[PDB]
Amino acid sequence: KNILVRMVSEAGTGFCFNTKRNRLREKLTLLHYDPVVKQRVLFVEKKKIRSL
Amino acid sequence: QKRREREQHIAECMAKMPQMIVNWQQQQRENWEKAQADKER
Amino acid sequence: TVIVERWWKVPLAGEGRKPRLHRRHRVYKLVEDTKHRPKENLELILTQSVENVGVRGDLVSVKKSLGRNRLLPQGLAVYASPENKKLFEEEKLLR
Amino acid sequence: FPAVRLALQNFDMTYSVQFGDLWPSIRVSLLSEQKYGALVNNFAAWDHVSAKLEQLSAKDFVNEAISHWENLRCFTFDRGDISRFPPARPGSLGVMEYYLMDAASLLPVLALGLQPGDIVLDLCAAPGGKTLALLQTGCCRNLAANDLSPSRIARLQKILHSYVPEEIRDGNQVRVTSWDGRKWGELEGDTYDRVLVDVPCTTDRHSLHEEENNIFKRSRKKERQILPVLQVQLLAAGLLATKPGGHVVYSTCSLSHLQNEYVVQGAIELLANQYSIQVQVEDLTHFRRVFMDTFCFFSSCQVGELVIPNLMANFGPMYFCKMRRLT
Amino acid sequence: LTYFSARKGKRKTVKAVIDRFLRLHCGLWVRRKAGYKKKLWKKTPARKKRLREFVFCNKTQSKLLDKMTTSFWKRRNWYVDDPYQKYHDRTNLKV
Amino acid sequence: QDINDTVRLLKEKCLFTVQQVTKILHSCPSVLREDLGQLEYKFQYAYFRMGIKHPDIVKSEYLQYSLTKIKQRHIYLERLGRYQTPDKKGQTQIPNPLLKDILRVSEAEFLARTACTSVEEFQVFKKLLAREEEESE
RNA sequence: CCGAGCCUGGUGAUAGCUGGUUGUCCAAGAUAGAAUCUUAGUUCAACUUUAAAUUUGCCCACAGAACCCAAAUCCCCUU
RNA sequence: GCCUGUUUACCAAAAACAUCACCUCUAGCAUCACCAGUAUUAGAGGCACCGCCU
RNA sequence: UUAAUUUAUUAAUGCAAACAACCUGCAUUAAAAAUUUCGGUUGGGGCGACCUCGGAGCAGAACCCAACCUCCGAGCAGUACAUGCUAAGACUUCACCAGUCAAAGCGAACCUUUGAUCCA
Ligand SMILES: [Mg+2]
Ligand SMILES: [Mg+2]
Ligand SMILES: [Mg+2]
Ligand SMILES: [Mg+2]
Ligand SMILES: [Mg+2]
Ligand SMILES: [Mg+2]
Ligand SMILES: [Mg+2]
Ligand SMILES: [Mg+2]
Ligand SMILES: [Mg+2]
Ligand SMILES: [Mg+2]
Ligand SMILES: [Mg+2]
Ligand SMILES: [Mg+2]
Repeated sequence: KNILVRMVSEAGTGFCFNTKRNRLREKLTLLHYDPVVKQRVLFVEKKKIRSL
Repeated sequence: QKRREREQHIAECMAKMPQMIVNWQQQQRENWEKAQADKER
Repeated sequence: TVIVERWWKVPLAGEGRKPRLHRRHRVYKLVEDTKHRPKENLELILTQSVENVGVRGDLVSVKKSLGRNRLLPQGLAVYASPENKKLFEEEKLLR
Repeated sequence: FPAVRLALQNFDMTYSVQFGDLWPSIRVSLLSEQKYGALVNNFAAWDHVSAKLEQLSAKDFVNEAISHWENLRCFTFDRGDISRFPPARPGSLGVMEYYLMDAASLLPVLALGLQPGDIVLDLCAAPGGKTLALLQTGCCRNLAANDLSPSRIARLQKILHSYVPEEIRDGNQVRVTSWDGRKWGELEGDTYDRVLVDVPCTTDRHSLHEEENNIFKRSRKKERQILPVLQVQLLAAGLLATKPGGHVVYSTCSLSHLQNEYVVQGAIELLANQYSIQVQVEDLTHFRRVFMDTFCFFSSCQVGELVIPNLMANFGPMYFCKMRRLT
Repeated sequence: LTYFSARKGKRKTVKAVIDRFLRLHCGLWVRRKAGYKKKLWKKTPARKKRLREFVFCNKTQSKLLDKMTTSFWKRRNWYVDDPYQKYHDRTNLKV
Repeated sequence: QDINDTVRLLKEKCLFTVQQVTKILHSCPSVLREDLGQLEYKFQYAYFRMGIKHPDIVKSEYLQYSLTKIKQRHIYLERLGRYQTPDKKGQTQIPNPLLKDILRVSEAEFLARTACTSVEEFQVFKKLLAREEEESE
């Protein structure tokens, strides 16, 4: 199944956004727009929010 | 103090950011190249 | 002692008025039972030599059970009141 | 009355008579856990995954079978061993390294005799398993798979996205339709060279496992009763679609002699009278001896091969019959 | 609601209304959209934008809320930096 | 307290007569060592799932045997179909094998006469049942 | 007058149920969707009544409204 | 249905309830019942006198 | 009663409290109880099935509708991680709740199946 995860910005900001990834799939690292920084920055998966 | 701590941490991370992005993209591309190499066998 | 607390807050009564209690104000939760508190010690001044405690005129922290059951009832010790402390201080300085 | 208990009652009243003294062993094997084989994805790092499984101590029973029988690689543990396979994970190439599937749901594929450059049909087989096994056979073979159920077709699409790469999946090499197998005989005829007809069955093990949509529930009595007619019609349609001299494999996940031998015999009769087409049942006794090490087979079955579940190898049930259309 | 309280004889306010709706003095009621904080990960950006909005109530909804609140909640409030100060009055309205 | 609660579990929550309790204690005092809860589970396994009654549970020292062994043999028999839980009427289609034939005998005769199966199959079933119990708990 | 006595009180219990609801005269006044532990009820809508503000409202001739492959309906210049 | 008895005062007197007989379970004991008793006792439940064949 | 909620009370234990008895408090397990409920559709009952949403029949030509009913599938999957932010004007499952579309603008790049409030 899929799990909702909290991608947390690697830019030092507290900005986090939620994505969906397969449980069997590896932890996610993804480029995403940082509104506070106003630039695309890397985000890393921190913790599993739920299992959907 | 909290505001300046946030500002300096953001500045440091921004300084590291382009290198990190380039390294991550290079890692993705090299993983793809390894996949094609495995396809070649 | 059982110490209880209202679940439901009582509305303020005022200055000279008395609070008006309703059915919901009789619902209590036990916040503590004092009997389950850790035991403390009683301060006493000895009057006669007693084994493993002291000799005479020395302030001693004894278990409340011993102080109230053996020392005080038998006269072997007296309460560490300011008056008793002063009297035994005068005894010490007169010896 | 749970449908699981109803299925147990029916199996006790029928398969006991069918199997005599082997019924207790079959019953305990069914009621115990199922042994899963690991079919490596030919579209991934097959050598690396095979080495990993061999480290996990599984052996490719398929590998040391074709030598005597005469690309598929399914690793299964030795007899008696109950070790589980690690859950499948995406590979380096971006596809799932292996599929954890019933090893018995692979003998129909290996018995169909997939020759290079042969057109392949999956008449109704759309739960995965056999379909993915057929796909992971060669890069020069065209296959079309059909099933009435849109949900099962979507399940096929999901597993194909997981295992088959986009390059192979998008091309005409794979053709996924959702029409009716019964009307397939009129949609096409004498078109396919190798056909696999995995009719809906009582799926005895899953019937005893899962209460949901159990075929033995009181609601689905009509479906369970019309199952023989549907199976005969589907097998006849497959024999019609296959070319003269072509090969079909009738497959079932049931122990029922009714659904195993009477189905093929009635299909032969109906398609030789209503259509005057002759079909010959090919022997698979060599197949039985080849795979005796990995599976336990019921010998009293006159036509076809029945892999029965055993505690040593809890791989059944699986009945498969190879049929060559002589006309 | 309570039309005549047992202690004062006054009409009472349904506090569920106060916890949920803002009354603009002209007679408009503002509210949030239901589900605006629920399962945002499965909602489209347009739907989320619609849900994040402050929304006016019907005439009949407004009448119901007016009945369910007392006149205290319908007074002029001159808050210091009220974000709704401009919205408290209607302009260029014909009938 | 341990002895008293064992006896009280045997009498109240298990409905054993005083004489039956004395007989159990006399035959196998390991019951006292065995913890509560586990003992109740063993007794209810004998009573409900196995369909055994107090006189038989006392006669054949069922409480002496280990719960793991009891389940290993009983579930094997049941899945083989040679053992059937008695119905609401307390009847079965086929008479069940006796508790002496199930638990008292060794594995050899147990698999040769009662189960009529193979030792290898029994070992595989035992490992499978161990996995099932571990996963359940 | 006991599947749970009798009396008093809480008590003017509660009743989406039944029954009843008293001068004269005039006027406007009709079947209708949704939700509901809901279909013996209710709330919203529709209709209805009163008062008020304002300007268009109804009818409709053309023109116009889909491919797959009938009767009519919608819409609105005039009138 | 063993029997004599009992029961729905006011539509049922019975095959129902009780009953001797038997069985099962519980209890090792004092100053308010049981009981001023003590296992041949006491309390509870079942069954149906009895007698035979297994 | 193997419906839900309790264990105030007794009875056992356990831990504290008072120095074994007795007693207080807090727990756990029981006994005895106590309080409360009985969704909807289908001549009734048994066994059912269904209850929300979406697609098709089922409505020939705006909409709405043949409820009851027939078949199918969804409680998602894949993709992207601007698949962002804002904002005129509109639609709407005949109420509301909810649900849709969207110009212009800003910013990055250069989409195809459900559930409110409270409470955490
Ligand atoms: Mg005052
Ligand atoms: Mg009277
Ligand atoms: Mg009244
Ligand atoms: Mg009139
Ligand atoms: Mg409700
Ligand atoms: Mg009603
Ligand atoms: Mg008589
Ligand atoms: Mg008489
Ligand atoms: Mg009478
Ligand atoms: Mg009479
Ligand atoms: Mg429809
Ligand atoms: Mg609308």
